[PDB]
Amino acid sequence: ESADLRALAKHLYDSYIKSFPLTKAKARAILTGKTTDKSPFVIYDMNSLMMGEDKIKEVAIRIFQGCQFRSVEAVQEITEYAKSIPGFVNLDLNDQVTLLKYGVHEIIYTMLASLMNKDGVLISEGQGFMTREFLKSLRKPFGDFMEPKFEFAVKFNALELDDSDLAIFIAVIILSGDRPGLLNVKPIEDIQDNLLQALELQLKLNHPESSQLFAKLLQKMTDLRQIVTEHVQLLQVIKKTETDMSLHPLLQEIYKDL
Ligand SMILES: CCCCCCCCC(=O)O
Ligand SMILES: CCCCCCCCC(=O)O
Repeated sequence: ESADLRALAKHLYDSYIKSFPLTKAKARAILTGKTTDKSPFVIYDMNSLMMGEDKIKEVAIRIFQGCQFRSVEAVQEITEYAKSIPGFVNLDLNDQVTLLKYGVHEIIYTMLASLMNKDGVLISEGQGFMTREFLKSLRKPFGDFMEPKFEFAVKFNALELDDSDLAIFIAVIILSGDRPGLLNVKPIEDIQDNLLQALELQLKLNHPESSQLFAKLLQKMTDLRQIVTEHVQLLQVIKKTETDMSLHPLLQEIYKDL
């Protein structure tokens, strides 16, 4: 019923606020220059990066490892959020692991869009702002790492979704019954059905003007999956070229293998 869907929407949003310290509302307040929030230190070159360390191996590797640490933190936040989705903790333990293993990256890039604009990305809980041009200036293959994410974010941000919309969308992503190696797909699809229903009512009530936003949002999955596929290919290159560079155990378990 409609009231039950509104209740599910409210639960997920409340639960999202508790799991993710830097929301899209806080991120937009920082980027647009609002009084609810302070201005970030901008990193656009090597000098601002060095000063930035004071305010906030080689440069390219150091930045990459910084992104790897934030990814670990994000995985932790997503795992805590997943546990609050009704029915998730009641699923087979191997399926819970499988849903998180494949789901987190898709959620990482969805939530990364909230911290981005066409010019750059908010870093270290919004204290910093690293420019896109600087990240693109990095030596190969590191220069190519964030560019497809910026390309996705520009398109995704045009949908003008808020945190309450994103809370249900990332729940829908987690409960994907088409992940490889799942043992019981039906209770997963059963939860996703209710999540899809809650998302549809949320988008119709929150964005009444925005025609077919529901379909438009579900279409963004292809782009998300593609981002994930490309990202995986890029780490394989690094693994072979930078044999002294170590990847966090949590990330190693998620990445190998997809
Ligand atoms: C809680 C999900 C937030 C995504 C931000 C993680 C950024 C990861 C990266 O720089 O690649
Ligand atoms: C020397 C660290 C360079 C920072 C790379 C980006 C880190 C992302 C973050 O702090 O959220």
